[PDB]
Amino acid sequence: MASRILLNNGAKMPILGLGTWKSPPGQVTEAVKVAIDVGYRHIDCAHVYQNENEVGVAIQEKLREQVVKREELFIVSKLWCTYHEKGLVKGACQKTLSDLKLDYLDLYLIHWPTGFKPGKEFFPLDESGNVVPSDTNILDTWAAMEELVDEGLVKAIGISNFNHLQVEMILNKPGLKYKPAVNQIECHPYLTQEKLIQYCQSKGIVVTAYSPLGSPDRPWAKPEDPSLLEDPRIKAIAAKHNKTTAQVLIRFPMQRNLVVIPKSVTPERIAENFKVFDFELSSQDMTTLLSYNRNWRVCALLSCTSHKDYPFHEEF
Ligand SMILES: NC(=O)c1ccc[n+]([C@@H]2O[C@H](COP(=O)([O-])OP(=O)(O)OC[C@H]3O[C@@H](n4cnc5c(N)ncnc54)[C@H](OP(=O)(O)O)[C@@H]3O)[C@@H](O)[C@H]2O)c1
Repeated sequence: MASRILLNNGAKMPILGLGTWKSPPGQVTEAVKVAIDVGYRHIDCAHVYQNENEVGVAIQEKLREQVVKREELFIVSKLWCTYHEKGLVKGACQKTLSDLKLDYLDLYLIHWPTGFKPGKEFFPLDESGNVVPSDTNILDTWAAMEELVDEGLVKAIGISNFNHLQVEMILNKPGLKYKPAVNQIECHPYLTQEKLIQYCQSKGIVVTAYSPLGSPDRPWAKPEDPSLLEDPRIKAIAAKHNKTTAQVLIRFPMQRNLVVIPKSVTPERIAENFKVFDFELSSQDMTTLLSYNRNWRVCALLSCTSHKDYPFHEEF
Protein backbone atom coordinates (compact mmCIF):
# COMPACT_ATOMS: atom_id res chain seq x y z
CA MET A 1 0.00 0.00 0.00
CA ALA A 2 1.70 3.17 -1.28
CA SER A 3 0.95 6.23 0.91
CA ARG A 4 0.61 8.37 -2.24
CA ILE A 5 -1.12 8.20 -5.58
CA LEU A 6 0.21 9.47 -8.87
CA LEU A 7 -1.93 12.20 -10.43
CA ASN A 8 -2.30 13.06 -14.10
CA ASN A 9 -0.28 16.29 -13.65
CA GLY A 10 2.73 14.26 -12.47
CA ALA A 11 2.36 15.09 -8.76
CA LYS A 12 1.91 12.46 -6.01
CA MET A 13 -1.15 12.95 -3.72
CA PRO A 14 -1.09 11.51 -0.20
CA ILE A 15 -3.91 8.97 0.07
CA LEU A 16 -4.78 10.11 3.65
CA GLY A 17 -5.87 13.72 4.28
CA LEU A 18 -7.39 15.69 7.12
CA GLY A 19 -10.87 17.06 6.47
CA THR A 20 -11.75 20.44 7.93
CA TRP A 21 -15.51 20.86 7.28
CA LYS A 22 -17.24 21.77 10.56
CA SER A 23 -13.86 22.24 12.31
CA PRO A 24 -14.56 25.37 14.38
CA PRO A 25 -12.04 28.22 13.98
CA GLY A 26 -10.80 28.08 17.58
CA GLN A 27 -9.98 24.33 17.22
CA VAL A 28 -8.90 23.71 13.64
CA THR A 29 -5.51 25.35 14.22
CA GLU A 30 -4.56 22.74 16.86
CA ALA A 31 -6.12 19.97 14.75
CA VAL A 32 -3.94 20.73 11.74
CA LYS A 33 -0.79 21.00 13.89
CA VAL A 34 -1.48 17.60 15.51
CA ALA A 35 -2.23 16.15 12.05
CA ILE A 36 1.16 17.32 10.77
CA ASP A 37 3.01 16.05 13.87
CA VAL A 38 1.34 12.67 13.60
CA GLY A 39 2.21 12.37 9.89
CA TYR A 40 -0.62 13.77 7.74
CA ARG A 41 0.75 15.50 4.60
CA HIS A 42 -2.64 16.31 3.01
CA ILE A 43 -5.12 18.88 4.29
CA ASP A 44 -8.48 19.32 2.62
CA CYS A 45 -10.00 22.81 2.87
CA ALA A 46 -12.52 25.18 1.38
CA HIS A 47 -13.53 28.78 1.42
CA VAL A 48 -17.06 27.79 2.41
CA TYR A 49 -15.84 26.11 5.62
CA GLN A 50 -14.97 29.60 6.95
CA ASN A 51 -11.75 28.53 8.66
CA GLU A 52 -8.95 28.81 6.08
CA ASN A 53 -7.15 31.57 8.02
CA GLU A 54 -6.95 29.27 10.99
CA VAL A 55 -5.69 26.37 8.83
CA GLY A 56 -3.11 28.82 7.44
CA VAL A 57 -1.84 29.68 10.93
CA ALA A 58 -1.23 25.99 11.70
CA ILE A 59 0.65 25.20 8.46
CA GLN A 60 2.82 28.28 8.85
CA GLU A 61 3.65 27.33 12.45
CA LYS A 62 4.82 23.86 11.35
CA LEU A 63 6.79 25.16 8.40
CA ARG A 64 8.59 27.61 10.77
CA GLU A 65 9.21 24.80 13.31
CA GLN A 66 10.66 22.95 10.31
CA VAL A 67 8.63 19.80 11.08
CA VAL A 68 7.72 19.85 7.38
CA LYS A 69 8.77 21.56 4.16
CA ARG A 70 6.02 23.11 2.01
CA GLU A 71 6.79 20.79 -0.92
CA GLU A 72 6.02 17.85 1.43
CA LEU A 73 2.49 19.12 2.07
CA PHE A 74 -0.39 18.66 -0.33
CA ILE A 75 -2.99 21.39 0.22
CA VAL A 76 -6.41 21.33 -1.38
CA SER A 77 -9.10 23.94 -1.62
CA LYS A 78 -12.32 24.47 -3.42
CA LEU A 79 -13.97 27.31 -5.31
CA TRP A 80 -17.39 27.96 -3.82
CA CYS A 81 -20.53 28.11 -6.06
CA THR A 82 -21.00 31.91 -5.78
CA TYR A 83 -17.72 32.49 -7.67
CA HIS A 84 -18.35 30.32 -10.77
CA GLU A 85 -18.54 33.49 -12.90
CA LYS A 86 -15.44 33.47 -15.09
CA GLY A 87 -14.09 36.83 -13.93
CA LEU A 88 -14.51 35.99 -10.23
CA VAL A 89 -12.52 32.76 -10.15
CA LYS A 90 -9.01 34.19 -9.73
CA GLY A 91 -10.19 36.56 -7.00
CA ALA A 92 -11.66 33.58 -5.14
CA CYS A 93 -8.48 31.54 -5.41
CA GLN A 94 -6.37 34.46 -4.26
CA LYS A 95 -8.62 35.05 -1.29
CA THR A 96 -8.02 31.37 -0.34
CA LEU A 97 -4.23 31.53 -0.91
CA SER A 98 -4.17 34.66 1.24
CA ASP A 99 -6.14 32.99 4.13
CA LEU A 100 -4.02 29.83 3.87
CA LYS A 101 -0.94 32.08 3.65
CA LEU A 102 0.42 30.05 0.72
CA ASP A 103 1.86 31.06 -2.67
CA TYR A 104 0.34 27.99 -4.35
CA LEU A 105 -2.31 25.30 -3.99
CA ASP A 106 -1.56 21.72 -4.88
CA LEU A 107 -5.13 21.17 -6.01
CA TYR A 108 -8.11 23.51 -6.52
CA LEU A 109 -11.56 21.92 -7.00
CA ILE A 110 -14.83 23.25 -8.35
CA HIS A 111 -16.71 22.49 -5.10
CA TRP A 112 -20.07 21.72 -6.75
CA PRO A 113 -21.10 21.82 -10.42
CA THR A 114 -23.96 24.26 -9.59
CA GLY A 115 -23.32 27.99 -9.91
CA PHE A 116 -25.02 30.39 -7.45
CA LYS A 117 -25.75 34.14 -7.71
CA PRO A 118 -22.64 36.14 -6.66
CA GLY A 119 -22.73 38.06 -3.37
CA LYS A 120 -22.27 37.82 0.41
CA GLU A 121 -24.62 34.82 0.98
CA PHE A 122 -23.03 31.38 0.51
CA PHE A 123 -26.50 30.03 -0.29
CA PRO A 124 -28.50 32.88 -1.89
CA LEU A 125 -32.02 31.47 -1.44
CA ASP A 126 -35.30 32.44 -3.06
CA GLU A 127 -38.78 32.50 -1.49
CA SER A 128 -39.27 28.80 -2.01
CA GLY A 129 -35.99 27.83 -0.29
CA ASN A 130 -34.33 27.24 -3.70
CA VAL A 131 -30.93 28.71 -4.54
CA VAL A 132 -30.77 31.58 -6.99
CA PRO A 133 -28.47 30.14 -9.68
CA SER A 134 -25.85 32.14 -11.54
CA ASP A 135 -26.03 32.63 -15.28
CA THR A 136 -22.92 30.47 -15.68
CA ASN A 137 -21.90 27.16 -17.15
CA ILE A 138 -19.40 24.53 -16.09
CA LEU A 139 -17.20 24.83 -19.20
CA ASP A 140 -16.55 28.59 -18.86
CA THR A 141 -15.70 28.15 -15.18
CA TRP A 142 -13.30 25.31 -16.05
CA ALA A 143 -11.61 27.68 -18.50
CA ALA A 144 -11.01 30.15 -15.64
CA MET A 145 -9.61 27.31 -13.45
CA GLU A 146 -7.16 26.43 -16.26
CA GLU A 147 -5.77 30.01 -16.20
CA LEU A 148 -4.84 29.42 -12.52
CA VAL A 149 -2.62 26.54 -13.58
CA ASP A 150 -1.00 28.63 -16.34
CA GLU A 151 -0.23 31.36 -13.78
CA GLY A 152 1.37 28.91 -11.28
CA LEU A 153 -1.21 29.71 -8.55
CA VAL A 154 -2.39 26.06 -8.46
CA LYS A 155 -0.49 22.87 -9.42
CA ALA A 156 -3.64 20.88 -10.33
CA ILE A 157 -7.30 21.62 -11.00
CA GLY A 158 -10.27 19.39 -10.27
CA ILE A 159 -13.98 18.94 -9.60
CA SER A 160 -16.14 17.75 -6.74
CA ASN A 161 -19.65 16.24 -6.81
CA PHE A 162 -19.64 16.00 -10.63
CA ASN A 163 -21.52 13.16 -12.30
CA HIS A 164 -19.96 11.29 -15.20
CA LEU A 165 -21.84 13.36 -17.84
CA GLN A 166 -20.42 16.52 -16.23
CA VAL A 167 -16.91 15.13 -16.08
CA GLU A 168 -17.40 14.08 -19.70
CA MET A 169 -18.39 17.64 -20.69
CA ILE A 170 -14.99 18.84 -19.43
CA LEU A 171 -13.04 16.01 -21.08
CA ASN A 172 -14.74 16.73 -24.43
CA LYS A 173 -14.48 20.52 -24.22
CA PRO A 174 -13.13 22.21 -27.37
CA GLY A 175 -9.65 23.55 -26.59
CA LEU A 176 -9.27 21.74 -23.27
CA LYS A 177 -5.86 22.63 -21.76
CA TYR A 178 -5.99 20.55 -18.54
CA LYS A 179 -7.94 17.45 -17.57
CA PRO A 180 -9.21 17.37 -14.02
CA ALA A 181 -6.78 15.46 -11.79
CA VAL A 182 -9.37 14.58 -9.19
CA ASN A 183 -13.09 14.08 -8.61
CA GLN A 184 -13.93 14.52 -4.94
CA ILE A 185 -17.14 12.67 -4.09
CA GLU A 186 -19.09 11.25 -1.20
CA CYS A 187 -18.13 7.63 -0.65
CA HIS A 188 -18.59 5.09 2.18
CA PRO A 189 -20.23 1.63 2.64
CA TYR A 190 -23.73 3.17 2.30
CA LEU A 191 -22.82 5.05 -0.93
CA THR A 192 -20.20 2.96 -2.65
CA GLN A 193 -20.07 4.80 -5.98
CA GLU A 194 -19.00 1.73 -8.00
CA LYS A 195 -20.05 3.18 -11.37
CA LEU A 196 -18.61 6.70 -10.87
CA ILE A 197 -15.35 5.26 -9.46
CA GLN A 198 -14.95 2.88 -12.40
CA TYR A 199 -15.62 5.72 -14.86
CA CYS A 200 -13.17 8.16 -13.20
CA GLN A 201 -10.35 5.65 -12.74
CA SER A 202 -10.76 4.54 -16.37
CA LYS A 203 -10.20 8.21 -17.38
CA GLY A 204 -7.06 8.53 -15.25
CA ILE A 205 -8.96 10.69 -12.74
CA VAL A 206 -8.17 10.06 -9.07
CA VAL A 207 -11.16 9.85 -6.75
CA THR A 208 -11.22 11.32 -3.23
CA ALA A 209 -13.81 9.87 -0.85
CA TYR A 210 -15.44 12.37 1.45
CA SER A 211 -17.66 11.82 4.47
CA PRO A 212 -16.01 8.45 4.89
CA LEU A 213 -17.31 8.06 8.44
CA GLY A 214 -20.84 9.17 7.49
CA SER A 215 -20.40 12.76 8.69
CA PRO A 216 -21.90 12.04 12.18
CA ASP A 217 -21.51 15.74 13.05
CA ARG A 218 -23.51 16.94 9.99
CA PRO A 219 -25.96 19.67 11.02
CA TRP A 220 -29.02 18.11 9.36
CA ALA A 221 -28.63 14.57 10.71
CA LYS A 222 -31.99 13.01 11.69
CA PRO A 223 -32.46 10.24 14.29
CA GLU A 224 -33.80 7.80 11.67
CA ASP A 225 -30.67 8.22 9.49
CA PRO A 226 -28.35 5.21 9.32
CA SER A 227 -25.09 5.42 11.26
CA LEU A 228 -21.88 3.92 9.89
CA LEU A 229 -19.97 4.26 13.17
CA GLU A 230 -22.76 2.44 15.09
CA ASP A 231 -23.32 -0.38 12.50
CA PRO A 232 -22.69 -3.65 14.38
CA ARG A 233 -21.68 -5.35 11.12
CA ILE A 234 -18.84 -2.87 10.65
CA LYS A 235 -17.93 -3.15 14.36
CA ALA A 236 -17.44 -6.93 13.99
CA ILE A 237 -15.07 -6.41 11.06
CA ALA A 238 -13.14 -3.93 13.27
CA ALA A 239 -13.11 -6.34 16.22
CA LYS A 240 -11.82 -9.03 13.86
CA HIS A 241 -8.74 -6.92 12.98
CA ASN A 242 -8.28 -5.41 16.48
CA LYS A 243 -8.96 -1.98 15.00
CA THR A 244 -11.74 0.58 15.44
CA THR A 245 -14.77 1.11 13.25
CA ALA A 246 -13.37 4.46 12.02
CA GLN A 247 -10.08 2.78 11.12
CA VAL A 248 -11.98 0.18 9.04
CA LEU A 249 -13.99 2.95 7.40
CA ILE A 250 -10.85 4.90 6.46
CA ARG A 251 -8.94 1.83 5.22
CA PHE A 252 -11.83 0.67 3.03
CA PRO A 253 -11.54 3.42 0.38
CA MET A 254 -7.73 3.09 0.43
CA GLN A 255 -7.87 -0.49 -0.80
CA ARG A 256 -10.11 0.75 -3.67
CA ASN A 257 -7.23 3.06 -4.85
CA LEU A 258 -9.05 6.11 -3.52
CA VAL A 259 -7.89 9.08 -1.51
CA VAL A 260 -9.80 9.53 1.81
CA ILE A 261 -10.19 12.69 3.94
CA PRO A 262 -11.65 11.94 7.39
CA LYS A 263 -12.23 14.97 9.61
CA SER A 264 -11.46 15.33 13.31
CA VAL A 265 -10.65 18.15 15.67
CA THR A 266 -9.97 15.70 18.54
CA PRO A 267 -6.22 15.05 18.90
CA GLU A 268 -6.65 11.40 19.96
CA ARG A 269 -8.90 10.65 16.97
CA ILE A 270 -6.68 12.53 14.56
CA ALA A 271 -3.94 10.10 15.72
CA GLU A 272 -6.20 7.01 15.62
CA ASN A 273 -7.40 7.81 12.10
CA PHE A 274 -3.75 7.89 10.98
CA LYS A 275 -3.07 4.33 12.17
CA VAL A 276 -4.45 2.64 9.06
CA PHE A 277 -1.23 1.53 7.31
CA ASP A 278 -0.56 -1.39 9.71
CA PHE A 279 -3.39 -3.75 8.64
CA GLU A 280 -5.34 -5.10 5.65
CA LEU A 281 -9.03 -5.78 5.03
CA SER A 282 -9.50 -9.16 3.26
CA SER A 283 -11.21 -9.58 -0.15
CA GLN A 284 -14.17 -10.99 1.74
CA ASP A 285 -14.15 -7.94 4.02
CA MET A 286 -14.17 -5.66 0.95
CA THR A 287 -17.03 -7.51 -0.77
CA THR A 288 -18.99 -7.49 2.49
CA LEU A 289 -18.52 -3.72 3.00
CA LEU A 290 -19.41 -3.04 -0.66
CA SER A 291 -22.70 -4.94 -0.15
CA TYR A 292 -23.90 -2.44 2.50
CA ASN A 293 -24.57 0.11 -0.23
CA ARG A 294 -27.93 1.80 0.10
CA ASN A 295 -27.61 4.91 -2.07
CA TRP A 296 -27.60 7.06 1.08
CA ARG A 297 -26.21 10.63 0.77
CA VAL A 298 -25.00 12.99 3.51
CA CYS A 299 -24.62 15.79 0.97
CA ALA A 300 -27.51 15.75 -1.44
CA LEU A 301 -27.69 19.57 -2.00
CA LEU A 302 -31.48 19.52 -1.67
CA SER A 303 -31.90 23.28 -2.15
CA CYS A 304 -30.59 22.83 -5.75
CA THR A 305 -32.67 19.93 -7.09
CA SER A 306 -34.16 22.38 -9.71
CA HIS A 307 -30.73 23.75 -10.73
CA LYS A 308 -29.93 22.90 -14.37
CA ASP A 309 -26.57 21.39 -13.24
CA TYR A 310 -27.80 19.43 -10.26
CA PRO A 311 -25.43 16.42 -10.16
CA PHE A 312 -27.61 13.73 -8.65
CA HIS A 313 -30.59 13.21 -11.00
CA GLU A 314 -28.38 10.95 -13.17
CA GLU A 315 -27.62 7.39 -12.03
CA PHE A 316 -23.92 8.21 -11.75
N1 LIG B 1 -16.47 18.12 -1.53
C1 LIG B 1 -17.55 18.30 -0.75
O1 LIG B 1 -18.61 18.80 -1.16
C2 LIG B 1 -17.41 17.75 0.66
C3 LIG B 1 -18.54 17.42 1.39
C4 LIG B 1 -18.41 16.90 2.65
C5 LIG B 1 -17.16 16.65 3.23
N2 LIG B 1 -16.03 16.98 2.51
C6 LIG B 1 -14.67 16.79 3.05
O2 LIG B 1 -14.44 15.47 3.68
C7 LIG B 1 -14.11 15.73 5.03
C8 LIG B 1 -14.74 14.61 5.86
O3 LIG B 1 -16.15 14.51 5.69
P1 LIG B 1 -17.14 14.92 6.91
O4 LIG B 1 -16.48 15.97 7.69
O5 LIG B 1 -18.48 15.16 6.31
O6 LIG B 1 -17.45 13.79 7.89
P2 LIG B 1 -16.51 12.57 8.31
O7 LIG B 1 -15.12 12.87 8.08
O8 LIG B 1 -17.05 11.30 7.75
O9 LIG B 1 -16.89 12.58 9.88
C9 LIG B 1 -16.60 13.60 10.83
C10 LIG B 1 -17.17 13.23 12.19
O10 LIG B 1 -16.51 11.98 12.57
C11 LIG B 1 -15.99 12.16 13.91
N3 LIG B 1 -14.81 11.29 14.02
C12 LIG B 1 -13.63 11.40 13.38
N4 LIG B 1 -12.80 10.38 13.73
C13 LIG B 1 -13.48 9.64 14.61
C14 LIG B 1 -13.17 8.49 15.33
N5 LIG B 1 -11.96 7.94 15.16
N6 LIG B 1 -14.10 7.97 16.16
C15 LIG B 1 -15.28 8.55 16.32
N7 LIG B 1 -15.62 9.64 15.64
C16 LIG B 1 -14.74 10.21 14.79
C17 LIG B 1 -15.61 13.61 14.01
O11 LIG B 1 -15.69 14.03 15.39
P3 LIG B 1 -14.71 15.24 15.85
O12 LIG B 1 -14.52 16.28 14.74
O13 LIG B 1 -15.47 15.86 17.11
O14 LIG B 1 -13.45 14.56 16.50
C18 LIG B 1 -16.72 14.29 13.21
O15 LIG B 1 -17.79 14.52 13.95
C19 LIG B 1 -14.84 17.02 5.35
O16 LIG B 1 -14.38 17.59 6.56
C20 LIG B 1 -14.42 17.84 4.15
O17 LIG B 1 -13.01 18.17 4.22
C21 LIG B 1 -16.18 17.52 1.24
